[PDB]
Amino acid sequence: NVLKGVLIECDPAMKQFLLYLDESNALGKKFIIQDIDDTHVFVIAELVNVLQERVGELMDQNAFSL
Amino acid sequence: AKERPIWLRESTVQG
Amino acid sequence: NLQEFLGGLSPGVLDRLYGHPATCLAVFRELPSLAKNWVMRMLFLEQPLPQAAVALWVKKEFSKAQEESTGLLSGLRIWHTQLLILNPIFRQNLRIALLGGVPSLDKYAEERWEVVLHFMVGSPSAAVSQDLAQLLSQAGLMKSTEPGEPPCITSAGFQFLLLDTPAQLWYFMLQYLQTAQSRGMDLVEILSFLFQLSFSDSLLNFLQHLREFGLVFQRKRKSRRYYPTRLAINQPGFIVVETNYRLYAYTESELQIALIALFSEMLYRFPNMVVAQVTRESVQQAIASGITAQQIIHFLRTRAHPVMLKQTPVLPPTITDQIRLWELERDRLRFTEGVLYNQFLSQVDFELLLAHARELGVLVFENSAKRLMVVTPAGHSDVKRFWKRQ
Amino acid sequence: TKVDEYGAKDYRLQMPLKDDHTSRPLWVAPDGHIFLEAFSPVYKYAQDFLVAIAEPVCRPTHVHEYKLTAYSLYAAVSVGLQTSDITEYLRKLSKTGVPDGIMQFIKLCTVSYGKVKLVLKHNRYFVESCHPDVIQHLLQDPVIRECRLRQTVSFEVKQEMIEELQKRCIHLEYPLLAEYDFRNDSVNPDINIDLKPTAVLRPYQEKSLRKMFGNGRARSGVIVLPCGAGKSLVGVTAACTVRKRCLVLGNSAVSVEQWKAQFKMWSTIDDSQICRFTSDAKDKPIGCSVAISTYSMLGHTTKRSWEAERVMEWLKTQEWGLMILDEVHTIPAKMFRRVLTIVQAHCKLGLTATLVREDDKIVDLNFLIGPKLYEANWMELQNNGYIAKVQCAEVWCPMSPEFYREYVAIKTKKRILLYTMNPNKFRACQFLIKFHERRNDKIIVFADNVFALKEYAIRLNKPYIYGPTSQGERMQILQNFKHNPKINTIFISKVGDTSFDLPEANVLIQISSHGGSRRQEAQRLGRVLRAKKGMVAEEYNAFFYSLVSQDTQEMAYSTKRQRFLVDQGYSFKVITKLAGMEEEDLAFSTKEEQQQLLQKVLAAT
DNA sequence: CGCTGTCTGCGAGGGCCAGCTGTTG
DNA sequence: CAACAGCTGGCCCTCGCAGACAGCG
Ligand SMILES: Nc1ncnc2c1ncn2[C@@H]1O[C@H](COP(=O)(O)OP(=O)(O)O)[C@@H](O)[C@H]1O
Ligand code: BEF
Ligand SMILES: [Mg+2]
Repeated sequence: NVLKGVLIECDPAMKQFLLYLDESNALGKKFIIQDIDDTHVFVIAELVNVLQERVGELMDQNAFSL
Repeated sequence: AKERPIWLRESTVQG
Repeated sequence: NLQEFLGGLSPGVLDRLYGHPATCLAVFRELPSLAKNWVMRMLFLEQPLPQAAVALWVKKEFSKAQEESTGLLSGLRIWHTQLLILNPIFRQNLRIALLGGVPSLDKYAEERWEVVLHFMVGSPSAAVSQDLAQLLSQAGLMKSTEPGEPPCITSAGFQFLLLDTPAQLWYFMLQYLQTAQSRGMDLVEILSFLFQLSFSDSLLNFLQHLREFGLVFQRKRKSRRYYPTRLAINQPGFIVVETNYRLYAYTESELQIALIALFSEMLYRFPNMVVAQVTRESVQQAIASGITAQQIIHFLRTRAHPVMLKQTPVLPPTITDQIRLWELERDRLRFTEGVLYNQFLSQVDFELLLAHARELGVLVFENSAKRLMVVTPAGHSDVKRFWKRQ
Repeated sequence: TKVDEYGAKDYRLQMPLKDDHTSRPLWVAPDGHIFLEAFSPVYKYAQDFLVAIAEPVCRPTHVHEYKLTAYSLYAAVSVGLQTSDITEYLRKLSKTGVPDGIMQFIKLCTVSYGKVKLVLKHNRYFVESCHPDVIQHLLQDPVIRECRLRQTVSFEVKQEMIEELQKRCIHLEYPLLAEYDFRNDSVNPDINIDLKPTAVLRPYQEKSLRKMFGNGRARSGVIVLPCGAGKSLVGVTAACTVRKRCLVLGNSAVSVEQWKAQFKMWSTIDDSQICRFTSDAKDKPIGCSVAISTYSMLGHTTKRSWEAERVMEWLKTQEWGLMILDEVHTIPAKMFRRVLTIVQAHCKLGLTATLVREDDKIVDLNFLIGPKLYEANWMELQNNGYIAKVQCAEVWCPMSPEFYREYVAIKTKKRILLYTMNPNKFRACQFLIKFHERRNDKIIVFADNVFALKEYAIRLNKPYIYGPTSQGERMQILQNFKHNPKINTIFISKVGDTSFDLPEANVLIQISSHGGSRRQEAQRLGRVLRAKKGMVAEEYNAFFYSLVSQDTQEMAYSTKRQRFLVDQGYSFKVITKLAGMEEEDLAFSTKEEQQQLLQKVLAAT
């Protein structure tokens, strides 16, 4: 099949967070259409911007404000 | 004479 | 660089530029070390010489210098193979050059350039000029979108701010020269003047622009004679960087404080000191605004207080390292648009399609184990057409 | 209070600029914050004056910062300074001048010292003062009258309400000067404690005592010195000066033993006089001139055993001229503060290294013991060679994908075990121990989670210490670690983060921690901060590693707990990856091992 | 059959983080 | 209505104390 979207490349640990979001449907939909590799993932282009801030929140949680 | 390891001696950041 | 700019020019404009002798001297000066000798050799010669002879005049050692200089001059089109005689105009014009044919200024240049930077940032007290505003906006480092409202700073505008004054000015002139042709100003006239400065209606407008940036100063109600400043031909630091993400800026100028406030939080203000903290919220904002981490380290590096200079590295490594990590943290997810192909029933043909995708240069990532690959949508039609052809 | 456009406190309309500002290295904002320059020619003189009046907030290697607080000033007058002397010198040092608000503020908190004094005599506490007017003003206060026992004028006050009296006295701007006149106190017999000539106190040690004994009388307060600076010697020297019965309150059974050894090493007091009062044993505390115990033993609230009760009865019915309180920062705890009232002491000397707490009760030490007499600068001592140079680091260990899958989803407080038991983190600890042992370095490993401590201890087959381990057994491990070459690495838990003297411990590693406890971090780094034999000032003799799990809550705590150390100039270099790990035969190299570990962690709950 | 050392529960406490009210613009 | 204090519950670990059980005479 032919699927058009956006490829996301990140560290392996970050990938599990993305899959967890897809399974938990925290975004309201299964943005992941097909996992590519432990290092790369394919997701729907429409929800990339909203997913972008979601990771930023994760970085925000694991970072201290001075 | 027991020099420091590489990671402590020089930056390990990719940049 | 200046030599870079000349190379990116047509032969027609170059020969026109090789006008009065001062230009030929100016272009001659930038010949690195070797070609300067070669220019003198084939200067009194009216008969072309073989290309082999030029090659064998440089010892095998340091041979790479022989080729690079030759390529540079071929780009400058100083000589032609003629089958290597110099340009008859350049030879003649150069021969004319070769026996043929203050403290107030620097302060003025620094201040007038500063007010332009003041205007760049949201400084209410800055020089206002409609021509200057559209110049920066059309220079690719600012955008208004509403003439009534003051313009903002583009992503490249913030980076331009951090660049050192020499490179900050040179980049501006380089953009100015390129847009001079588009607006209808002859590039040769302005470009020739810059060289002559290093030692008509078009110039009058150009001279006014140079006066505005503070490079030149008439001082006599815009007389024919002008007095170029130090910056026109072509400083101690004040920031103390601490291991706890604290910058103490020994600044009296509002511009530098505006610069440092770009990527740090201002805590206290003192006449010869300002306390700023490089919080990840600020730096992430600075990176988001468009700045690049290397510029932030460089901008703090160049304006380093003398006390930190003795220390090596002058910037404590953790601060430099930490800034980079703050930059790299934002781009953990590398978004890349593409089209995925799966259900590769034809396992043998999958490699053939893989090879075809590689040949076209469209493939970005591939997974042989899972028999899948991603191609950018630009090349999606090409691969789709290939699959349809079968 | 004017705020600039860049959220900056504009202080240009408040103060002017001095013409000769280049020589003057001091700034003084109306907020009280004082930014001193460390590269100025006159730094040495300014620092001693400034540290006394203002407690340092951050002291990087270039530009220090201090803050002015009523408690910070109250320490200045006690040592001997006066409002005229402080402000005049402050104005002399100021390169911008002292704003009117701060100038009056300094004056306000200097007309309160000496008005009221607290004197203990014959097992009775009295409120002494030479001015009847101030005493009368105190009597008007309700709680002050409530705690009353039920020319110079003194009214007796019940022991059980000393704390409330002291707290209100500060709130009434009349601090009680709990100053002990030991040299003019013949009622209490003089002990045979004497400083042997072999013991020479270092300049900071002597300077701290100079503030304590500025006058003939002995001052009671909190003396702060970096871990490993030698606070034991200063505490012993204080007893030698007092020459009275001394009570030393350690933190645990390990603390008292080291206190006992230090007294013998640094004093001529005979072994018979030295005694311990701990659950392990007691060296006849009934007969002893110097008593060593722990807050837990004295502060125990439940009914005491007969063996301990007999000693407790003697302790309450005694008069102590000097009560050394090791690890003062634990005093403001709800119950440990009671130990001050339970025991009767004239002068209370407090020794500690990390005068910080995650609550706001650290300020209570001002009246519970006294003003902060001294606070040495860590970098100053580090360059002088008195404390080993440490290259702190933070090894970033990426979280295992199988673990992170569970960590992100799980939120019922089970995360701590999950990212404490990170296989990637384990490998870094395993590799680091192997490499450093090959370099003849004495490794120490800490872990708040005993589960993690046990998991790592057996897997690496290294000794581990924590709660259940008997005092003798844990004492044995330290002696083996101190001397036995075979025992090159030890594992410790929250028990041994404080008071553990391991001079040869060059390397330290931390795989877990209790939240953002700056006190825990600075204390934990202290173990390896002791001066080394063949130490060189600028050679980074010791090292500290705080293993953390990337993209995890431990990152937030790792930054939080580094706040104190960076305030003292320590830079925590980040180690994204460790070279040579791949070519090492480390544990958890297969997903099956990591898969097995994750299930066990989940089972623990 | 007694005495001392080891080990295992009761009860309490320290330190820190997170929470549902109480309060203020 | 939105936003920030604020003391306590909870959790982790630690400690002293008491009780029972095992080794020794
Ligand atoms: N003046 C001194 N001369 C020699 N050794 C000293 C001196 N002061 C301290 N030491 C040593 O430094 C260490 C101090 O340990 P300790 O007193 O427990 O420190 P702290 O209480 O500051 O943590 C010990 O090894 C001690 O012998
Ligand atoms: F500061 Be120490 F370790 F008692
Ligand atoms: Mg100690």
